[PDB]
Formats: sequence, structure tokens, C-alpha cells
Amino acid sequence: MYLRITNIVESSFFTKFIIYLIVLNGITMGLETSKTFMQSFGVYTTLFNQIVITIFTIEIILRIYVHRISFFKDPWSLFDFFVVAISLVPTSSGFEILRVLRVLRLFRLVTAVPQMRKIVSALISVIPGMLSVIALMTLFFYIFAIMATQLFGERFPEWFGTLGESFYTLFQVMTLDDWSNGIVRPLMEVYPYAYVFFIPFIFVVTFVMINLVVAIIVD
Amino acid sequence: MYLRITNIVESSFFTKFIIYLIVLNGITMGLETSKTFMQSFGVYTTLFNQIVITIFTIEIILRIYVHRISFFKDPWSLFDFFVVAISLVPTSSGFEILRVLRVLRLFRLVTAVPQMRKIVSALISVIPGMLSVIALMTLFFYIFAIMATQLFGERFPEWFGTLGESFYTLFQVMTLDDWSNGIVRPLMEVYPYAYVFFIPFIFVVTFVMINLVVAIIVD
Amino acid sequence: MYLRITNIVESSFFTKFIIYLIVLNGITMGLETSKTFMQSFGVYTTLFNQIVITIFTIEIILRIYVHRISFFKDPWSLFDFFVVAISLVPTSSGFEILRVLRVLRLFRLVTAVPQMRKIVSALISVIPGMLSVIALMTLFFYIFAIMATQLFGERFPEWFGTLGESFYTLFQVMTLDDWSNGIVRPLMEVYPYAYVFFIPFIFVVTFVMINLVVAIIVD
Amino acid sequence: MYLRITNIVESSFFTKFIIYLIVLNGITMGLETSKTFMQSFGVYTTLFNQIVITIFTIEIILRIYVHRISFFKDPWSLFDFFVVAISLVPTSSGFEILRVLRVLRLFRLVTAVPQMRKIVSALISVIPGMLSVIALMTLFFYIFAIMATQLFGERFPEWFGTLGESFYTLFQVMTLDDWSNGIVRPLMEVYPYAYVFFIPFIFVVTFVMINLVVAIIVD
Ligand SMILES: CCOC(=O)C1=C(COCCN(C)C)NC(C)=C(C(=O)OC)[C@H]1c1ccccc1Br
Ligand SMILES: CCOC(=O)C1=C(COCCN(C)C)NC(C)=C(C(=O)OC)[C@H]1c1ccccc1Br
Ligand SMILES: [Ca+2]
Ligand SMILES: [Ca+2]
Repeated sequence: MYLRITNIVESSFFTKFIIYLIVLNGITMGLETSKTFMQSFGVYTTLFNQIVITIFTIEIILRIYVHRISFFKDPWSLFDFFVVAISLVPTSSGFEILRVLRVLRLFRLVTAVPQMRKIVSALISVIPGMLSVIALMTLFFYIFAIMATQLFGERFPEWFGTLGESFYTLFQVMTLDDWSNGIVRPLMEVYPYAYVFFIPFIFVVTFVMINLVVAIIVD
Repeated sequence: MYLRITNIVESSFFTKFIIYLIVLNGITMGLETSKTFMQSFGVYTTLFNQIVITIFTIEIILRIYVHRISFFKDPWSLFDFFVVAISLVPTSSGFEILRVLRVLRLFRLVTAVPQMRKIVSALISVIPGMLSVIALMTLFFYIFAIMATQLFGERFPEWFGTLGESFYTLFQVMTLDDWSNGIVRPLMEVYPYAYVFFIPFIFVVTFVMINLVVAIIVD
Repeated sequence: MYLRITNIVESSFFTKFIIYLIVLNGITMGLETSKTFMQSFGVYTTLFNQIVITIFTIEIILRIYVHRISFFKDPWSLFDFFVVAISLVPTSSGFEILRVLRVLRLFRLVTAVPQMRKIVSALISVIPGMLSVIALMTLFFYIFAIMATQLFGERFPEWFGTLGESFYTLFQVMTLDDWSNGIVRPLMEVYPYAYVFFIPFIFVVTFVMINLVVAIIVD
Repeated sequence: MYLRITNIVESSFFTKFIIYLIVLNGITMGLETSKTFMQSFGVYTTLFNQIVITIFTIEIILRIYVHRISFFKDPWSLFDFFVVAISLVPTSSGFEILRVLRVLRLFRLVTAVPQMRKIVSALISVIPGMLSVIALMTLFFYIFAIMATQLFGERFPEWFGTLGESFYTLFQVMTLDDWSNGIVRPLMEVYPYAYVFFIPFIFVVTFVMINLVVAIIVD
């Protein structure tokens, strides 16, 4: 010691205190959606946000002292740091995206409850086996997006004028969402063979993903 | 008479008789849909229904004396109870919801044929493992629906004006329903970076889905 | 009558001739589709048509002599039988539709090639173990069509005006097809609570589907 | 050095070198999609391209003499060959589709990298397994397309006027893309029974599809 409190924080009671708080501020932020609540009780709720934001700043500080540099190879906490930090840049300041960003803290419920922690851990763990198929596909999107841009962006700029648009569109087509009547039929009014681009494209991205799911499943 | 009654409820004719009426009522309920048919034979049917509802009412009565508490620890029968119960209440009474809700008694055909009861049970048995993946997704939806209401509810109130609306819109998107031409493209015209909310959202939401099944298959 | 003919049927000439003809009649049926070809060669192919069915009908008779009672408890032979008898339907205008049912004769390619029959039969083989589920749906879809026609057919006759219409509409939403912006958002404009029919309906119809496949998986 | 040239090629510096040129070109070709960029670097990169093909041209020539008959029985190099050949047409010729086909050379990143090769080589190997199914499906699409064209093309020529269109359309219905409100329901205004073609059509293409994957799964 070193630790004078170290045993707290480690303590079961204290964390669930954070967990009990998180679900509260999470409840607050929900109610903060109602314009009616914010005219009638906005005041109870702004300070409340700050108590919780203070306590959290506190709790994070405490946790770093105990763990010294070893807290910063814990992703969950790294997450807890940046997510609480996020909630600390001011509300009516510069960039209201940051105003919304502070709701990300509600994912701390995952961070503080090992079971969600366990789930998130399970899902990310299938990612490393996939990066190869993720690598091929991204290359393909990159190549076809380019072809689509050069083949169709002059007469159809909304969908294909810029590389990014071809990416966004191809993704849509990839998601198969309103792809015939929505994208290809029109295209085909001007360029009758455009199905020769799109129909194969649809085949490949669909074939691969399917087999991708099989490889996960086959133990 | 305890044994005398018990010997009645268990006969293969009682089961077949109630089942046959179920097959019959279900047919009438189908018949009840034609307003031509109603005009001509409507009266035949409004009464057959209550005749059937009574015979069914008796069956429930008979089965409870025999089983006492063992009738009410059986999930299938409780449902049977609650389904005939709801079929008890009158059309004029309250509002015309129960009047439709009554069609749920056709779920007795599942209730009464042992082959189907097995299928349902097999099916339901898949559910309990999911409560972990179920819960996580629910938190994710809650958080994101909140970010969505604050970001998009002023200019797109119908889709996102409300927590609920943001929930609805999101599931629709989750189902990938006309999500692209229908929602994100419009959003992007006011808020050009809206693809930065939905594309990731779609990823999380589709990946977790895969894994819900993989874990089902693998487990 | 057995001995004379039998020597023709099991031979490689008989089987190869019929099959290669299938491919010929299939090539020939593509062209009938272009009115340009039909105004310039229609008379050639309407009778080329006439000869294959002639060749197929005769072929059916022989195979029946040679196989006797064993012909009509063989499904593939039975199919060709049915698929040919149909192709025997009048050329002239008894009435128009059955005329289109003739292209089914291209399914003789399935019957007559052993690799495809393996596939088809393998496929059909999956059906019996699924049927208990199936029935479940048809009870489920039915209960709901009844509910749907009573709830929505008044203000929305096109989609829910008839039991049969509601079934259709209901099949559509299961396939998840333009289901929200297309169907249920409008419903909600009059009946704000329609999501209580369709969001559950969707979980259920989807739950069953996934689980149908896993049942395929274990088997 | 008709023979001995092999030791220069095949070197670890060699293979990796061609990869670095692919990545630059892959980057510079993305830049070719931009109209702004082409203004102040077009000639710099118009210059860049042909050098790469040339080098590639040089690299393909060297590798052939080293491998002789074997080079042209290497699947990855044949691609290399032809995707280089495409790039070898002149810049300002008659068919501007070829110019666009140039970016196909970014796929050499697949043939030149065994891990890329590993996924692609693995994926294709699945194909021979489905060829019995693919022939089946293509036979099935062909049959229903014929039927569609004779059935709906006169009143709906845009969608069914011709075989190809019916193919496209049928392919569309099969991705279930806007099929109902988009394709079938309109049909039904004129041909009330069209769901009888399409709902069965849907079951079948979905049935074969799902089961195809399960076979992939078990194997
Ligand atoms: C925060 C709880 O979720 C909701 O706010 C909603 C309810 C609350 O009931 C929840 C019923 N639940 C079991 C599906 N109905 C469901 C169903 C919705 C939803 O988005 O479904 C996922 C929304 C809603 C949708 C459409 C119009 C208004 C509103 Br309010
Ligand atoms: C036929 C697609 O239906 C699905 O439910 C699947 C989704 C989509 O379901 C969730 C809702 N969705 C439309 C986003 N992801 C894709 C990619 C799948 C596929 O392999 O077919 C292309 C299947 C699937 C998911 C999980 C486990 C096994 C399978 Br088979
Ligand atoms: Ca759509
Ligand atoms: Ca859709």
C-alpha cells in the first residue's frame, strides 16, 4: 500500500453502485428524448447528469491509481476512459455531435457487467477468422466501385458520380434493397446492358458471404 | 364421482369431439369473413360460436376438477384457459378488440394434438440460450434509438421524432426494409454524413444476427 | 405383348434419342417466344413440336408394356406420364391457358437424366421431416388472415379485404417485401397500433424459418 | 540466355516487387475516378499506367520461357495474362468498355498473393459441388421464363415482353426485390391469378437455395 482503498473498487458493492448509476443516467437520457420532460424537469436532470459525470470521472481516476500503467491495456477501461472523457467536453459547445456522443456511455452497462462483456467478447472473437474474406471483399468493392464510377457516373451522378457514391450504392445493391426497380432498371434505360455488370456482381458478393457463414459454422 | 368424471375427460371421443368442433369453428370463423354469407346465414354462425364456446367452456370446467392444481401447472392448459377465457367476454363489452382476439382459440388445434405440442416445445426450447444475445441487442437498440431521435427527429419527425419511432424505424432498417432508397438516402440530403450512423448500425445488427444462429447451430 | 418391343426401350438409342430431343424441344421452345421468329418460321416449329410429343407419347406406351404394373408406381415415369398427357392437350382453342402448361415438358430433362433425379429426390427427401412445421404455419397464417381481414379490410380492402387477400399480404410481409413503408406505415396512419400485429408476426414467422433450417441441419 | 534466365525471375525480391506495383496502380486508379485529380496529374498517371503494363508485360514474358507449357496450365497466370492483355489495347480505340476493363488488373493482387489465392481457390472448389444444382436452377428459370413471356408480355412488355426480360424479372423476384407491390400486384390488376405462378415460384427457388447451403454446411 500503495492501496488504501484498493480493496474497494475491487469490492462487489462499489461497482454495482456504478452499474446502478449507469442504468439511472441511461434512464435519464431516455426521458431527455421527451420535449415535455425537458420543459418540466430538465433542471433535475442536468445536474443529475453532472453528478453521474463527476462520480464517473472520479471512479476512473481511482481505477488508474490502483492499476498504474496496467489499466491501459484493458480495452474495456480504455473504452471507459474515452467514453467518459467524451461525456466531458461541454454540451452546448462547438459541435453538437459531441452532444450525442455522450450517450455512448450507456454502453458502460456492457463494460461493468461481465455477462455483456462476455457476449461482446464472443462476437468480436469470430472477427479474426473472417479478415481474409473481409480482405477479398473490400478489394472487390474497391475494384467494382471504380468500374461503376467510370461506366455510370456522368449520366447517373446521384448514384455513381464519385467513388464513395459507388461504394454506398453497391453496398445497397449488395444489401439487395430495391436493386432492380430502384437502380438497375433505370440504369438500363440508358445503358441496356448494365445487368451484365450488376447481375454478376450480385452473384459474387452473395456467393462468398454465404460460404463465409458456412466456414464460421463448420467447427 | 371423482373417478367417474376422470374417466369421462380422458376418453378418446371427448378429445376428438372438442377437436372436431375446433376444426368446425375455425371453418365458421373463416366463413364469418364473407359479408354476403353473414347476411344470409350470419345468425347460424353467431350462435354456433357460442354453442361451441360453451361446450369448450364445459371442457375447461371438467378438466380443472380432475386435475385441481395439476391443471394450473401445465403451461399449455393455462393458455387454453386464458384463450377460452378471453373468448368469454362480450362483443358489446369494452371495445371490438376481443372480438378479433377470440380467433386465438384456434391455437387449441395445436394445444390438443400431441404431435404439434412437441414441435412447439422443441421450438420454444431454442429460446432460453438467446436471452443473452437478446438482451445485448435490446440495449444497443435503446442507445441507438436515442441518438437517432436527437439527431433526426426535428427534420424527420415521422421516422425519428420519438424514441418509439426511432425504434420502429430501426427495426425496419434492421430488417433491411426499403432501408436505402427509402430512408438513408433521404436523411443524407439534409444530414450528408448520416451514412456514418446507419452503415455501421447495419453491420452490428447483421453480424450479431449471424452469430445468434451460429451459436444456435453450434450449441 | 412383352417380348418384341422390350428390346427397343431399355436400349441406349431409345433413352439417348428421347433425351437429346428434350434438349432439342427446349432449344425450340426458346424461339417460339420471339414473335419475330414466329412470323418467319412458326410453321416449322409448331410441327417440330408436334413430332416430339408424338415421339414422347408412343415412348410412354411401350415403357408401359415393358414395365407393366411397375410403371404407374414409379414417380419419374409417372411425372413424364403426367407431363406428356398434358402435352397431349388440344392445339386448337378449347381455351388458352393449358397451352402454356406444355413447357413443363422440359422437365423431362429432369426425369431422364440420373444426376438431376438424385438432386431432386435428395431435395424432396428433406420435405417429410419438415411437414409438422408447415402445418403449424398454415394454422398460424390462417389464424392471422382471419384476424387481419377483420382488423384492416374496412379501410384497406386491397391488402386485407378478403381472407385470401390478407393471406397474400401476409405471405409478402413474411418474405419481408416492402413490408414497412409499403404496408404497415400506412396502416399505422389510421390504426397506430398495427405494429402490434406485424412486428410480432414477423418475429414469429422468422423464428420458425430459422428453426426450420436447423431441423434440416441435424437431419 | 534462352534457358538460364529463370534465376533472375522467381526470386523473393521479384514476386513481392510486382505486388508493390499493383498497390500503387490500385491507388493511382482510384485517383482516375476523380475528375478534379485528372486535371493536375492525368498525364503523370497516364504515363504511369503503361509503364506498369509494360513491366507486367515484361514480367509475363520472362515467366513463360521459364515455365513454358506449364505457364498456360497455371490458372492464376492465365488470368495474369489476359488481364494484362486487356490492358494492352490502345488508349483511344473504338470500344471504351475495354478502357474500363483495365482496372480488372487490380485483381492480380488475388493471383499473386497465396493467402488471397487461398480464399479464392477455396471458394471456387465449392462450385463443382453445386453444378448439378445450378444446371437445375437454370433449367427451372428457363422454363418459367418461357411461361412468363407467353403469359404476361403482351400487356406487360417492359417486364415480360421477351425471354431475357422475363429472366431478369424472374431473377428479380427470386432476390425477392420489390416483388409484390413492385411486380406481382400490378400484374394482378390485369391477371388476377398471377400469384399462382409467383408464390409457388418463390417457394421453389427459396427451397433449392436453402437446401443447397445445408449440403455445403454438412460437407
Ligand atoms: C421504448 C419501447 O419501444 C417503443 O417505444 C415502441 C413500442 C412499445 O411496445 C413494444 C412492443 N414490443 C414487444 C415489440 N411499440 C413498438 C413495437 C415499437 C417498435 O419499434 O418495435 C420494435 C415502438 C413504436 C412503433 C411505431 C409507432 C410508434 C411506436 Br411508440
Ligand atoms: C436467406 C437469408 O436469410 C437469413 O436469415 C440470413 C441472414 C440475414 O438474416 C437477418 C435479417 N437480414 C435480412 C439482415 N444473413 C445471411 C448472409 C445469411 C445467408 O447465408 O444467406 C445469404 C442468412 C443466415 C444468417 C445466420 C445464419 C445462417 C444463415 Br443461412
Ligand atoms: Ca423496396
Ligand atoms: Ca423490401
